[PDB]
Amino acid sequence: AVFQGDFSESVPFLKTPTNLDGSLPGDVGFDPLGFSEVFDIRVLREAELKHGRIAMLATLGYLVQEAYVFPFFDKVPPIQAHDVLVKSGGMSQILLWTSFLEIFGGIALFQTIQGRRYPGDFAFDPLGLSQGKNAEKLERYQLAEIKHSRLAMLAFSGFVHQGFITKQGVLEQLGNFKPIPGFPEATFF
Amino acid sequence: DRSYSMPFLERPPALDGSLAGDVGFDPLGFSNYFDLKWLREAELKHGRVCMLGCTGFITQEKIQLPLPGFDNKVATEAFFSVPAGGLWQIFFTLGAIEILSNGGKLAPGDMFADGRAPGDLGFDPLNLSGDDAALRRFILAELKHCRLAMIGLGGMLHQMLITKQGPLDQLANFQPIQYY
Amino acid sequence: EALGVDDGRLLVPLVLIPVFVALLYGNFASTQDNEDFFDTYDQRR
Amino acid sequence: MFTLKIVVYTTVTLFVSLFTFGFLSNDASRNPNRK
Amino acid sequence: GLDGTYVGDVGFDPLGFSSIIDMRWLREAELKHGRVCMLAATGMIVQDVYQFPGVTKSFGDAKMTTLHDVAVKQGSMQQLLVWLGLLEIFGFVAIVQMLQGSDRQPGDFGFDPLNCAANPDTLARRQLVELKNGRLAMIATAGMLHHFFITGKGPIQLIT
Amino acid sequence: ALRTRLGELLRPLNSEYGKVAPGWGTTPIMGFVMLLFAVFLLIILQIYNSSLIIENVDVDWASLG
Amino acid sequence: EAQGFTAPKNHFASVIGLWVLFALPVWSAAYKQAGASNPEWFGVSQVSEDAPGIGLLAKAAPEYNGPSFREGLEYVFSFVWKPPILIAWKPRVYDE
Ligand code: CLA
Ligand code: CLA
Ligand code: CLA
Ligand code: KC2
Ligand code: KC2
Ligand SMILES: CC1=C(C#C/C(C)=C/C=C/C(C)=C/C=C/C=C(C)/C=C/C=C(\C)C#CC2=C(C)C[C@@H](O)CC2(C)C)C(C)(C)C[C@H](O)C1
Ligand SMILES: CC1=C(C#C/C(C)=C/C=C/C(C)=C/C=C/C=C(C)/C=C/C=C(\C)C#CC2=C(C)C[C@@H](O)CC2(C)C)C(C)(C)C[C@H](O)C1
Repeated sequence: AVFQGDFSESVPFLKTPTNLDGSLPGDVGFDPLGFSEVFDIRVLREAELKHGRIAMLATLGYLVQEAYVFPFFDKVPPIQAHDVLVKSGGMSQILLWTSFLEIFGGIALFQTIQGRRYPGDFAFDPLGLSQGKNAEKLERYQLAEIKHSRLAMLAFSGFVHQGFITKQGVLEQLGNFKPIPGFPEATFF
Repeated sequence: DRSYSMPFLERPPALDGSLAGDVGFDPLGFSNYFDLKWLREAELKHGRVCMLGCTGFITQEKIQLPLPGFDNKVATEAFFSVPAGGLWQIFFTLGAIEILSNGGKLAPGDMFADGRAPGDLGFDPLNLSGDDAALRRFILAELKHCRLAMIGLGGMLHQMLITKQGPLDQLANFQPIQYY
Repeated sequence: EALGVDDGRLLVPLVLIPVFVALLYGNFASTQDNEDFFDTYDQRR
Repeated sequence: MFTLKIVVYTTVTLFVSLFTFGFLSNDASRNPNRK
Repeated sequence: GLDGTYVGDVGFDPLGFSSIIDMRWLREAELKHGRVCMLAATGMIVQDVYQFPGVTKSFGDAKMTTLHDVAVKQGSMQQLLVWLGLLEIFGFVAIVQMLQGSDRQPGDFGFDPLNCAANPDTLARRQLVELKNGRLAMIATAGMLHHFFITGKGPIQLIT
Repeated sequence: ALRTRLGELLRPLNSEYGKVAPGWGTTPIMGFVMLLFAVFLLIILQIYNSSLIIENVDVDWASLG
Repeated sequence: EAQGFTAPKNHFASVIGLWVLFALPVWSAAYKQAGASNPEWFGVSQVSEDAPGIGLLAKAAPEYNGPSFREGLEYVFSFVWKPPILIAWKPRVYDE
């Protein structure tokens, strides 16, 4: 805001979103269309983390699935694997167990709505990372988790879409990089 | 003393500044012999029906659902192609929205019996009608869009019936009426 | 075959007329006391 | 044949709907002992 | 409806647009059209003089509007709509925040990377320049395009 | 006397019983129109009677075709 | 390729269906907790309030203590069987 004004850190032009305060981790203040105003921030935070935690595993997997396949499973481009496993019924097994865990999760969301639990804490810290000795680290880690999650969700999105246009696997695209098919060759007119 | 819209005529008595979209255009004076709340609910409902409909004629031509028979670019032609049962299922779902929205008070005498300023079926998911000044000006917009859409849909329907072409396509490759 | 409807147009009278008359009945029904009565029949009308 | 069929269907549906919604309009209350 | 405070006010509103529409909107609009037109005029002139490295082969000689009809097929235009649209959604938030009471003055997005407006006085002179160049640019762009429609010629070519 | 919607609708049409214009009113106009009607009747009668033969007016069955 | 309760697709649909059911409790509660209800959250329009066709009072509801609906239909019918076109050409004692 070249003219002086009170304003949000991430975007100079817009005012700091109301009810958006530094307290949730990773708050650069960017909620340009308030969603936080329309729905509670804690319910939204639970979503950012859940999507992210799902995404972070997915980014690793799409890359790992390209390089390696468990021997019992066939090696196919990952998007194809979902079709193979869905016929196999492997995906139903992932769906059933993930749903069971989610039902416990849905109860915890209801508690998050009624005070009680902080968004996204399932108290899953089997290892001692951020243990009471390491309790200082939790604030820092929280920031990393949102940041890794925000990035992963963008990255997976990217890997899958880029892969559809290129028809080229993400590791392969890196090492051999080509324009979307036909562009060097094609003339629009 | 004089209508704003039609300077020669007199301001329709019933119309005062209070209803929105009031420039005094009730030359035939329907206002004198019917309830403005009934009339407004209709001005709005026909528009809201033809804001969805007009957008519908344009969208259908560009993009059509994957299911079979949802493939006719011309809206008028599509009505026949789509399965008849589906069209009735839409009828009924809309019919339920009518009864639930109006709370079962669905007639000229009873619809407005409890509150219900005309057109307040309660759909304001993102509260935007909290400022009054804002509400008074948004309400003019809805009516001005409703009134344009009514005229637009009629034009698109009639022009398609002659051309057997969707609105955007007819403008491209326009041909005089004699050709059709 | 269902309801002898071989032409879709037959469904228009079959649905619009019962709805329209229901609309007339809706006004009778809304002008009534629809609270419960604990009796053999409702004398409120 | 279709026009006669649609006219007959319209008439029958109208009369049956009138009968059905008339007997739904608290017909038991239409007795001389009702207060 | 027209008062001295807005920069560039020579008092010229014959058709009385100011009376019906908030000045803050009208101004944000005049600058936004101007900022776009300035870039458009520059581009149309640049395009005739130079083209990016692989561009000529894919598009050939099409220029001005014709290039757009060819560009859309490349999808160069789409990327431009999607990215420009993403900036615009923030811009819609900005107009809304400004129309709601807010600090931002019309046309201020906070882009001053080189700190050129740090002096308060210099900023005012620059603001007048920006409306005036922009008002000129819009007139020019329209002219270049109309010239194109009629002559089928790019503006530098028309000069040639 | 029963009052009905159609009765009230048509009542002004049957309201001015015995209302008359003063004096002779439009009597000369009526007489002039009656004179014109008499002349017209004489013309058509003499055409049918064949005592009046306008050109292209063949009072005959053969004029049918 | 099993079908129905054992079909893979019905199950994916079932999870989508469970989300639709849980949406109303989870997000209505979220909307109930803080939805809108902000002095700072209000709609805005560029058009001036003096612009013609803007109502003095929002959601206006006229009392309309006037002719019953049926009489109005009659007025609308009198449009087509009794318009005032020929009254303008109206012409300008009682025998005893
Ligand atoms: C722990 C409980 C459990 C059990 C009994 C099963 C059972 C099954 N799963 Mg698995 N699964 C589970 C949890 C479980 N799942 C979880 C939590 C996930 C992650 C969300 C998955 C993800 C998954 C996928 C992705 C797939 C399966 C498949 C299968 C089926 C094929 C079995 C197979 O490969 O041959 C027999 C198994 C082997 C030869 C592998 C060696 C197993 C060793 C010998 C047993 C070790 C103990 C065992 C893990 C039990 C753990 C619990 C116990 C300690 C109490 C089978 C019905 C597949 C399927 O649908 O079939 C096509 C498939 O593709 N599952
Ligand atoms: C089960 C189905 C169902 C039911 C019960 C209702 C119930 C209702 N609707 Mg309907 N509606 C439905 C489905 C349904 N809706 C669907 C699917 C649509 C299309 C999306 C509509 C579109 C619709 C509109 C547009 C309107 C309603 C209205 C109403 C309300 C008044 C009903 C009434 O008295 O009309 C009984 C039926 C009639 C009076 C016949 C219709 C009148 C004709 C068509 C007018 C013709 C005018 C003419 C062409 C112009 C003259 C031209 C000139 C040259 C002479 C009521 C709550 C009205 C309302 O709320 O009013 C305040 C209203 O304006 N509805
Ligand atoms: C679109 C560009 C645009 C816009 C939004 C404005 C807006 C404004 N100008 Mg600027 N101006 C412009 C172009 C523009 N001007 C150009 C090209 C010139 C040079 C000729 C000027 C020269 C100028 C001077 C010298 C002054 C202004 C002033 C003003 C302010 C008050 C004037 C007013 O009420 O009319 C608003 C203007 C319009 C509504 C533009 C109308 C253009 C045509 C007639 C519209 C025709 C309809 C259109 C084609 C429909 C399609 C629209 C569709 C694309 C959406 C206002 C902020 C005054 C000021 O600073 O006050 C504070 C002042 O003194 N202007
Ligand atoms: C928004 C309005 C709307 C609602 C609220 C709604 C609700 C339900 C529910 C209740 C939850 C069920 C269980 C259900 C089931 C089916 N719907 Mg659906 N439905 C709606 C709209 C349409 C349209 C427009 C079409 C359609 C269809 C089908 C078919 C296919 C039949 C077949 O397989 O051929 C089946 C089984 C198509 C059709 O019937 O074509 C013959 C078609 O065009 N529906 N529908
Ligand atoms: C960032 C500066 C820059 C911009 C903004 C830009 C825009 C466009 C557009 C936009 C409308 C099109 C359509 C287009 C097309 C092609 N570009 Mg180009 N391009 C730019 C830079 C480079 C470089 C550095 C190279 C290059 C090339 C090609 C080839 C190759 C195959 C061919 O020649 O057939 C094709 C088709 C390579 C080359 O071989 O150039 C002879 C190469 O080294 N470009 N380019
Ligand atoms: C914040 C903010 C804003 C914003 C914003 C944005 C930009 C929001 C963007 C959000 C995004 C992009 C969220 C993406 C989530 C992606 C996920 C969860 C991926 C899941 C993948 C899975 C389950 C998988 C998989 C797979 C694996 C792993 C491998 C395969 O073999 C199999 C399979 C395919 C199944 C804006 C201004 C708009 C508004 C606002 O005022 C505030
Ligand atoms: C924000 C932030 C941080 C960050 C960050 C980062 C690093 C964000 C990075 C974001 C990026 C790179 C987003 C990329 C978007 C690319 C898009 C949408 C492309 C769309 C393509 C289209 C529409 C197309 C097309 C088409 C064309 C052209 C023509 C057609 O023939 C073909 C085709 C279909 C392909 C982090 C987490 C570090 C921390 C922090 O807490 C906040």
